[PDB]
Amino acid sequence: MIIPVRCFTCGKIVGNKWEAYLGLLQAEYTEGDALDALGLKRYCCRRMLLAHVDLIEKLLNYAPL
Amino acid sequence: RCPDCGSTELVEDSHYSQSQLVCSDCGCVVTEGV
Amino acid sequence: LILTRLLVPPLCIRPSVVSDLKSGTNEDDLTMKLTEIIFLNDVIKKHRI
Amino acid sequence: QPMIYICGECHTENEIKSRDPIRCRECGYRIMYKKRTKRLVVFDAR
Amino acid sequence: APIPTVEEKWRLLPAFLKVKGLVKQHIDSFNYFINVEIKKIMKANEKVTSDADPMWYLKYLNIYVGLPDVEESFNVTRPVSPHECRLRDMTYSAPITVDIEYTRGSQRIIRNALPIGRMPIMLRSSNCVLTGKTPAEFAKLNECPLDPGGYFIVKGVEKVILIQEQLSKNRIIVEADRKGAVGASVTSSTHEKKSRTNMAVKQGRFYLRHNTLSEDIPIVIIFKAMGVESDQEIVQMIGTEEHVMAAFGPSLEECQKAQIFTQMQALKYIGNKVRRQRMWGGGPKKTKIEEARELLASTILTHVPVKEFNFRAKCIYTAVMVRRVILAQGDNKVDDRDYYGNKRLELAGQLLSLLFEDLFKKFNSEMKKIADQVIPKQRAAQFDVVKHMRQDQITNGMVNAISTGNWSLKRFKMDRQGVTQVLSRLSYISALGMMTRISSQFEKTRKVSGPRSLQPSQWGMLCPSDTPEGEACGLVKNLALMTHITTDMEDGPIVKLASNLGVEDVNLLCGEELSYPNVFLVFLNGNILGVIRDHKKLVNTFRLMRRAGYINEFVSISTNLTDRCVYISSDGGRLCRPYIIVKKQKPAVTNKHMEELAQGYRNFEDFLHESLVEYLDVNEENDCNIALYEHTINKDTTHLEIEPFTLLGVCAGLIPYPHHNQSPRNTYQCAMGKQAMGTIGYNQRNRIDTLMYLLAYPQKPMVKTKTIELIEFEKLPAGQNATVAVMSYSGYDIEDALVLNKASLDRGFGRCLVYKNAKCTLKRYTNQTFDKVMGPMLDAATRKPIWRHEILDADGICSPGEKVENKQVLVNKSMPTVTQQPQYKDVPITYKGATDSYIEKVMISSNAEDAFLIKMLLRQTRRPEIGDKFSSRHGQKGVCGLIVPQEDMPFCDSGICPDIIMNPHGFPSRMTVGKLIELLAGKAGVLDGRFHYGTAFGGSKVKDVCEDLVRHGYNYLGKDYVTSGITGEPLEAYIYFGPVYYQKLKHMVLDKMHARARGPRAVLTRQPTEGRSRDGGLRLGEMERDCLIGYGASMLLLERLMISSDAFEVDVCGQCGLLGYSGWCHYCKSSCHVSSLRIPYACKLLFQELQSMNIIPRLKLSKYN
RNA sequence: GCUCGCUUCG
Ligand SMILES: Nc1ncnc2c1ncn2[C@@H]1O[C@H](COP(=O)(O)OP(=O)(O)OP(=O)(O)O)C[C@H]1O
Ligand SMILES: [Zn+2]
Ligand SMILES: [Zn+2]
Ligand SMILES: [Zn+2]
Repeated sequence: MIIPVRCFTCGKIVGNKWEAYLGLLQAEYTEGDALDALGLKRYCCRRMLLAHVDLIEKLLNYAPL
Repeated sequence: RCPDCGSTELVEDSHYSQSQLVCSDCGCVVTEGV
Repeated sequence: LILTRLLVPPLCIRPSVVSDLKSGTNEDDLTMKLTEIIFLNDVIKKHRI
Repeated sequence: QPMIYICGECHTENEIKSRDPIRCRECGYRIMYKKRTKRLVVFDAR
Repeated sequence: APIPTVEEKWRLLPAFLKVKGLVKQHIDSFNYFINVEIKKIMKANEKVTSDADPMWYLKYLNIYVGLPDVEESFNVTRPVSPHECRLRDMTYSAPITVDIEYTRGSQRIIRNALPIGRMPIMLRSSNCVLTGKTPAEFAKLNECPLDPGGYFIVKGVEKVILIQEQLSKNRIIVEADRKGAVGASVTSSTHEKKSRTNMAVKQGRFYLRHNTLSEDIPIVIIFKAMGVESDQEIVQMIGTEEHVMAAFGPSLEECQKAQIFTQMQALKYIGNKVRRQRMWGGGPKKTKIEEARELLASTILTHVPVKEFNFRAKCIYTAVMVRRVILAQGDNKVDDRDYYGNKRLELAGQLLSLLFEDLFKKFNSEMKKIADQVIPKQRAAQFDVVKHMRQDQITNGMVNAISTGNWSLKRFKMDRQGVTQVLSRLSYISALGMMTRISSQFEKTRKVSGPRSLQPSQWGMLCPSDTPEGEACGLVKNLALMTHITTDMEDGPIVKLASNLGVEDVNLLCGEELSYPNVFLVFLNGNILGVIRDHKKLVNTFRLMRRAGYINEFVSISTNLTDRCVYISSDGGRLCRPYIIVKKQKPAVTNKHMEELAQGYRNFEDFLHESLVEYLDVNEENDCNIALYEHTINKDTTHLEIEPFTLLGVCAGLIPYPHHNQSPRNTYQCAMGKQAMGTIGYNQRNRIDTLMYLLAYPQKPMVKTKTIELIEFEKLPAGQNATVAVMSYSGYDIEDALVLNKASLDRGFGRCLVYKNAKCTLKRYTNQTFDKVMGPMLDAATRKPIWRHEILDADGICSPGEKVENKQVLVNKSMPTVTQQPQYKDVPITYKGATDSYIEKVMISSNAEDAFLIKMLLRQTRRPEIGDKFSSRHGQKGVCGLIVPQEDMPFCDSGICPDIIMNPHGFPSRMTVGKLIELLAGKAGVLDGRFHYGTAFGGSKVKDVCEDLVRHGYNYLGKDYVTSGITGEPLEAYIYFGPVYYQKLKHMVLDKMHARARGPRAVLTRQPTEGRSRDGGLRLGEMERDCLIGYGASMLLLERLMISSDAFEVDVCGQCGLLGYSGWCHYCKSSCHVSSLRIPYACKLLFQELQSMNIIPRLKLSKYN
């Protein structure tokens, strides 16, 4: 649904690096170089950000509003 | 009324899927089982 | 060996459910069979008369 | 006592009393949700 | 010099999915039913009239189904969305109307729009509101754009009509009997009657058996009755082989024993063996020979048509059948039932067509009866059907047939059950796989073990691995990823082309030509089309004409050299698969065609029209040569496989690297993925179902198959990727168990949400009284609502946002007891639950019957604990054995601690190398920021992921140096770390935990109830009693089965041996011999039932000493 | 509450 704040394995703060990651996707950066520039050395945070699906906007499209 | 203390505080309170009309003062089980 | 009287069992063997949600009750098959047997006896008596 | 509800498409606060046909003004939708309560609720972060 | 290979060939698969594929089957079938078949059914019964008062008629002109609407408004329709039908617990149907003309008083009166019923509209169909809509318009209608659709919505529930599988009709089947006799059977089925006639060799001679004959009669007598009287012609028709004559000799001798030599004598003999259908109404007037001739012409072999009492075709058919029986009586070439080339698949379209035909015939019969009863005696007021056309008949019939699922067609004498099933909303994969299910005609009740096998005929058509593990193993199957079901054709141009291709008429020549080695019989849907020579030219010309487009691409042609029969199949329900045509060791599809397809110059229909890809049937592919790959193409190759991974189904597609695993592992993985927990759709929040499981933070898999991209599973994942380390830790993962990390679960890993529905109805009865909800019963002592009515709002309905505890009321419902002042008794909706629940939403709706429907959506947020079942996308189902802290978990040099620790011992016995390959590919992908593919019979190789690992500085085998977290010392062996896509299952320990106190008992037998929702206790079965007997524990068995279950104290009279009451015997009218006795209550019930059966048990009591 | 059907679970 939404990006988790904490990483499951280590616990590094990763929720604040989601939208900026999207910006790196709006830019010309690929996945690997963007994850490297974000400061994710260990592969657990890379899996957390890469394998995450942004379903919050799809649900808000069905929100009452 | 309760058969022991004579009170009229008979409440239907089910205890873990057991329908039970019991006195609320002394806990005397008036009726149980459905 | 030849039966002339039928022993209708107690209500403990024939449980009846009072379904207050509708205008009907739930009865077992034995009650309906006994009802049909009584109806047949009455019809036989009516035809004999 | 004013009982308030929310429509399914207009999402407007509608006040209807007991034994009323469930409807909503300026539309015809017939799905009427109840508003969230005002009582305090305590949650555990666990 | 390797053969060139088209790399983009797989691009043919998505284009095929654009017009056909997974869900398009039922949609197209329902569209064909509601657009073409219904008009044909109406035309077949366009005119209905009564015998009394002639010149009166009711003529149907044209029937329409229209758009779905709701009858809520007073005599006014209104467009309604499927989600609204789900919420209001109503049906999603459209009004079936028809324009008619009739005669009231001999004056023609016409109606242009008169509704007659309501047809439930399949979702995403032609008339469904969801078709032709954009995802934004889907959001406006509160419907998920990724929803497969194709299911009906009745009374708020989603029903799916499974694809039925049955044997093909009008086909000769040679099979052995119980005694080993190799006989034949033919189930000739026309649009009116289905008759299975058999032929046996029980005594060296052939007898023909039918349900309309009292005793089976020799086949030679039937031959003589059907026009051919010379025995030489019969023998020529049977065959000219010496062994054929030697086998048929006894039949000729038995025929010559009797005096049957002419057609009249044989017809009289047959009529003597005919029994009346229980005194058929009407004067017979010497119909014996006539009845025999009618049974021979119409009842026997219905599919073989006689022009005008000319049994030449029927004679040739039965002669070919006798020849097949004779040939099978030698070499045991017995045909098998499990061969799917003789199987037919009925979709929802054909079933709905039959049901609508039956309902329309019943409606017409009812109208004719009403006319006959009303018109001749009522009054000068002329009777009109409009005042009697009940519109609820067809509607109620359709609703009941779709909802209950049992179909009873008396016109066809078909009594089926389990046709419709509740759509499983466990996950998107669950519904997507259930939509493409196929049930067997065997209708499992016994251990057949003959259709349950995996036949090689299921290649490319049905998924081999996807099957429900349990009693339904092998009889419930799933369609493949790339498959299609054919429809019915006109069969006209087929006959024309066959006649123009040199097929000689069977009536022009005798049966002797049937015995020639070079003469091949050509059939058509079980009917003898004729004979031919040099069948290779015929088959090649027919295939070339089908490729050209003059013949429908779904018409199949096959050749059987053993029986020398050319079968031409054009009926619907046959399975076909697209294949690339190969001509002279080179496929017709080139790289340029794939480039044009990718750029959009052409589509799959262009490949079909340009003789590049063609559909092959099972019978047709039996004779064709298919190559799996380009390098496998040899000189004798006719077709090329599009993609091998299309062999697997939808559920099997989720398996990463399935060819590296064992088949039971794949089956268990499919079964668990059908139960995988995850998101359902984009409208899962507004959706209110009786049970829903959602994942807090779902993540798409790192190793995704191309099937996942095709089915868009990555948009709706049903699992999470966790850093799993394969090692043994603390001995809490002995057998299939796994160890979870406490810090991981604390940070949201595996967090799940369970949504339950609580529905209540306030209906108006016959009397002018209604169910009303009382306010919260405030306590006068504290001026606040009581603990039970604490969560209720001012209107007596629980408000969302608060927490509900056990035995708390959600709706303070009170209902009247009359149906003078009304007397209301309280029947509140209490919440039965071990844990607390939170109310998310409360929906209040009003039906046309003024009944208020209230639905509360309770939410529970659950954390993984001991007892929760977890899957690993490889059939390695496990239970959380221990939750260790983060510091107790081992750590690598980088400081990563594993979330899930799984036992390595599960690998050798199961050989799940695919799991290791998936782990390695996922590690490489999360290292280089890529998504590796675990496509079946392909995907990323081990060398590539090894190079990716060595490039990033990690080990090329996944094993990394790990230091033990407990002792702080390094481990002697390296640990296999990597991200694995683990999925949580709906099986929770909280829902499965059960404990039973004394509790309630059943009224009939005073024993605890059965189910947990009924708060029942466990059952000590027969085998438990056997074990207790073997142990010798008499007192424990007595306490369990008598004291603790159904103990009772009865009164038995020692004089007559009967049962008394309250220390008194009514039989003897005394109480001196009455004594108390302990007994199981079931034993007393048995004694009373036996006394009711005149089997009086007389108990002779005695002292215990 | 009785019945039946489907579905899963080991
Ligand atoms: N119909 C049944 N009757 C009795 N026990 C059953 C039944 N179905 C499942 N079980 C229980 O489940 C166990 C069956 O597991 P088993 O067949 O030994 O492994 P498996 O299911 O083949 O797993 P693999 O496929 O080998 O990984 C044994 C039995 O106690
Ligand atoms: Zn991390
Ligand atoms: Zn509104
Ligand atoms: Zn007695």
